Amino acid sequence: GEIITLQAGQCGNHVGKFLWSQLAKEHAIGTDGLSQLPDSSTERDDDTKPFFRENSRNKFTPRAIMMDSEPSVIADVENTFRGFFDPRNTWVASDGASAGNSWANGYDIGTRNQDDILNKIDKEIDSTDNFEGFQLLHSVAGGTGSGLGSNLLEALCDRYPKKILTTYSVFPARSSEVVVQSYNTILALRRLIEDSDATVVFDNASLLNISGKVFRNPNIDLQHTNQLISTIISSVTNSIRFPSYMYSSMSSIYSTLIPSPELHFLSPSFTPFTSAHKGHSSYDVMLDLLDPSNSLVSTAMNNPTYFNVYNTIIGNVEPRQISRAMTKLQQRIKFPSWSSSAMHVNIGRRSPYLPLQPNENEVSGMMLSNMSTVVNVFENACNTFDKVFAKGAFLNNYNVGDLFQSMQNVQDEFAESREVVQSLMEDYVAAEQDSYLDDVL
Amino acid sequence: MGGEIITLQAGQCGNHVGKFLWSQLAKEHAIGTDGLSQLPDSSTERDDDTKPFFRENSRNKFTPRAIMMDSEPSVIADVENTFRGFFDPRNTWVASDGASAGNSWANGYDIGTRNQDDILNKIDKEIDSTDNFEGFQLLHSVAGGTGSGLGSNLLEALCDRYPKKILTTYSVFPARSSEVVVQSYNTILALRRLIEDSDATVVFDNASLLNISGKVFRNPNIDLQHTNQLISTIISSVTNSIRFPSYMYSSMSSIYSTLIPSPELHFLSPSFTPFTSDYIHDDIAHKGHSSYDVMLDLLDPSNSLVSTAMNNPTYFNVYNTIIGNVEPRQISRAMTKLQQRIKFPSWSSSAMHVNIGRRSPYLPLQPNENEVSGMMLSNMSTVVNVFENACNTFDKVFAKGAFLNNYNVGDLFQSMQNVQDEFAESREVVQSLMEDYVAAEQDSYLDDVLVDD
Amino acid sequence: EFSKKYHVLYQSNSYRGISTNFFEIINDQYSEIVNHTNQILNQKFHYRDVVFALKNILLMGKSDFMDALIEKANDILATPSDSLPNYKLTRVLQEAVQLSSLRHLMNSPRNSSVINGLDARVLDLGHGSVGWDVFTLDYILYPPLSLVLNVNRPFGRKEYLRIFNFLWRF
Ligand SMILES: Nc1nc2c(ncn2[C@@H]2O[C@H](COP(=O)(O)OP(=O)(O)OP(=O)(O)O)[C@@H](O)[C@H]2O)c(=O)[nH]1
Ligand SMILES: Nc1nc2c(ncn2[C@@H]2O[C@H](COP(=O)(O)OP(=O)(O)OP(=O)(O)O)[C@@H](O)[C@H]2O)c(=O)[nH]1
Repeated sequence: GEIITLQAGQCGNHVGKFLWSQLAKEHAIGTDGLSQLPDSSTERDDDTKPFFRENSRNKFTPRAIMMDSEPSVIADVENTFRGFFDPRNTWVASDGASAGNSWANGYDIGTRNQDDILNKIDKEIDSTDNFEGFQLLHSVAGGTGSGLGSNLLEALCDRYPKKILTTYSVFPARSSEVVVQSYNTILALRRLIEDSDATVVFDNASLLNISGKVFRNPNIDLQHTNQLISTIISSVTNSIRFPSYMYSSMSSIYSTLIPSPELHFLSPSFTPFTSAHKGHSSYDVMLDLLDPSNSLVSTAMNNPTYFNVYNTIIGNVEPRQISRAMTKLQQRIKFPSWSSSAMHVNIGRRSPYLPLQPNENEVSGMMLSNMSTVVNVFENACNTFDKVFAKGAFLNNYNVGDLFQSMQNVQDEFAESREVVQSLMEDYVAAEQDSYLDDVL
Repeated sequence: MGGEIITLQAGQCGNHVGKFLWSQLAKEHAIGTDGLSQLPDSSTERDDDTKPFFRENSRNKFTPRAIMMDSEPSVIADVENTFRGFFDPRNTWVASDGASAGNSWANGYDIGTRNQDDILNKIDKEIDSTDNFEGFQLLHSVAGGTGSGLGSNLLEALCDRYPKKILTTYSVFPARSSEVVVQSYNTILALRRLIEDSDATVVFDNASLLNISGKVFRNPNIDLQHTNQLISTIISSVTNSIRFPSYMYSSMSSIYSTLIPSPELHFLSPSFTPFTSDYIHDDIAHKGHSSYDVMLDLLDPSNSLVSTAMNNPTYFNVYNTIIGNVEPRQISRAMTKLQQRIKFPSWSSSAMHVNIGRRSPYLPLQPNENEVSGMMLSNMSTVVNVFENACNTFDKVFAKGAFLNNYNVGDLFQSMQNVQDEFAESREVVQSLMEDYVAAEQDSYLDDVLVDD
Repeated sequence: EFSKKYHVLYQSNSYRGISTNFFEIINDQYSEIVNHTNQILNQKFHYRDVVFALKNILLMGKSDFMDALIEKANDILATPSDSLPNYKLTRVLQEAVQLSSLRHLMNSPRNSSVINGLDARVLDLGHGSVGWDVFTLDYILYPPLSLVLNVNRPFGRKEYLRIFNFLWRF
């Protein structure tokens, strides 16, 4: 049941810092790690064991490991959270600052210093007994981050074949670095196709747009984006962190969301939230979640083919409004003729040890979906990669180790990545059709 | 048969009329300009019904079921600043298209057709936010070219988007037009779509509005805000039958049943007694009138809101709504006196209709002189003269084709011949409307089915 | 308390018997008990409010509520409802009560009980007839309002029943 957070790259470090601050504010842990709750009452309804290891000093150390080639962001996080994290759970590869935004250098550093990471994760696992899997937070655009993520994914799949792995990948926005970052993105995508079990996608452009819409200042900061990522991760993990009757593990969530390991990419949405009045009921929250103006990914589709959806509503809700919103969603959303029209609603309790968020008494809702927008994003990324590769031969100039010894193997690996992502999008557009399950029907 | 009605404010005049109407309803139902009902949510017992016009999000807040659409963001920002939290900011449409490039109907039609997706999405959202719907109420404001074009585009979308909903429109006509040719062109292009798609249409001539605002008010100068105040009070009085539902008329369709004998005749004439909810309403307790005098004033041409020009007017469907402590004996006396004074057609024996409403328990009580007010809506063909003024302007100017360099841009036709043909079709359709009206004014209109079965 | 008070009163007045004091005490007792009964029936039971609700429901005094019920049960009146479990009919009636202006009374606690006092019973009138004809409204009273108000009693003249049938045809 215990999940270990893996913060890869400076993006991973930022999102981990934000998520741990949010979880401390929720479970009354603070920055010092000591239990901010009185020692007179031990009855608690939350679950901090899979995320926080409680020591004899009653301090809750976050079960997180930071793997990054840039020690500056790790030192900044340690300075901001002095007394929170464990110095033994810090890994900077002892190679200095980062150098090169390609996947090759990241994977080479991972393969070189895999022994230290393996020892760290083995110690973290042996510290407890009940284990379920790991949690990875990285960006597919960052070269070193993607390399470290691929290395740790390979290590996990060839060491612990029984632990389900979930990751959160934030795709880059429409910018200049996509001529080279697309290589790292498609390599991470191939690694996810090969070994990953669950992945939650994010689009940087859509995230920036949503943050600029919900915020007053249009100058959206990367810290604000990381705060939004922390909020969505807390909303999707509330069901595990506060288990009451139905949901007590991510296993059931991924069972009801992911139908097959070939389709293990999920698009999140969450509305409404701040980062002070109530104006949206549960029906309003559900229709806003359905509307593309509240999703954390770029839809770019008039009517996406919804395969599996699951929503968690936070707040005091009425079954009548729940049924009305469910009927409206069933009437609006179209489901394929081969897959069932399953719609799951989980009522997540609020944390009494968490300070009151702005816009009090406003019911909110998160929704994880599997539709044909992630495939549009993947198609855009693969088209950009194909264009830049077939037009300019510049990727053979920035490589390390085996990728630098010969550039032919690099082109072969990239062609294999393109082939596997093409097979993925073909399987997705086939599952979009009703003739997908015709082999048994 | 009672459903909710969504308000559609269009143009500057339409937005002002809608703002005044919403302020009047807030004053009546004790809602105020803050959106939060002045009455506590504990006293839920309400004789009225704000649900058809106010969406209840919270227990104390009532958001009006209205959408404003305009090309000038200044008036929208002013309205939103005056009504802090009262209106919904998501129901304000400006398209960031800047100021209107002239007073042409084609400009408004183009600015509606281009941003049709946004307004249609907003209408769909407003419809999904409710359950029981009956129809919309559009404020055309045909005096403005952009507003008339926007209203025509809205009507041409709603007719084939929701054919099962009854549509009512309010066309405000000016007294003396500044640019007579352009304003006549805009009014004719709006009346074309009104005849084509609009189910009910109420005209408001500014001549009688200026006359009433100069007579009943003390200040000689007339202001547009207190001019539109009269139209907003008229709209509130005609929607009272649904807001405070009476025992006979409680639905917009039920009201229009006795007012629209045929889809071709969908133009009415309003009339109202000296108002009591306006600014200068202190000079009302010195008239000393009764229900019979109220009926006489309603039937008098001096209290109508449109240019009467009564030359033996042929009445088709006359209806009246009296709000206050009304007496049945006085009602019967007024009916007996009016049946011997109102011209009635020999082919239809249908007489005038009387309805009695209820007064709001939170409105300021008036003395026994003007405690009872009345509204009258009559189907008179006198509006064909207001339309004949514009058609004569069209016939006297169209022989040359002036101001053709303004209606050519924006619309789907950039050539002069297409615009000329469209204006000729508009002239033909308004001529056919006037001919149908002058034929229904006679007895042969009913004899058409008697001579052929 | 009333019994004890007038008991000590009559105990003090026992030496007179039948006299003007006895007569005036009887008159005062009658006036006081009648005023108390009226106040109790108007406050704790809302006699006038129940009368208004009956005039609005049975006598169709609330035209808006009647039109709302008609537009809510129009499909039920259209289809033959002679053979139905009536649970959907009760649900439609509750939804119409919620949608009409009576939602204020439903939110009000005492008026909620006043509304729930209405029995959702339908008397089948006709074999395979239309739903409008087979529909019937049956009301059952409860003390202390039964001793005052009159309804369509099985041993009465069915005044409210025939009035409701006439208004129903109209
Ligand atoms: N949203 C968000 N993304 C970040 C943040 N920091 C880094 N990133 C990601 O990092 C990418 C840019 O590359 P780099 O910052 O050099 O990451 P890298 O290539 O792995 O290099 P290092 O971070 O030094 O290991 C962007 O595309 C982002 O996706 C952050 O604070 N917020
Ligand atoms: N009586 C009256 N007329 C108004 C009012 N507001 C606008 N109008 C009409 O509007 C005309 C002037 O043009 P505008 O007000 O700019 O209308 P428009 O040209 O369509 O521009 P927009 O309203 O912004 O779309 C006048 O001839 C008036 O008839 C008002 O408040 N009262």
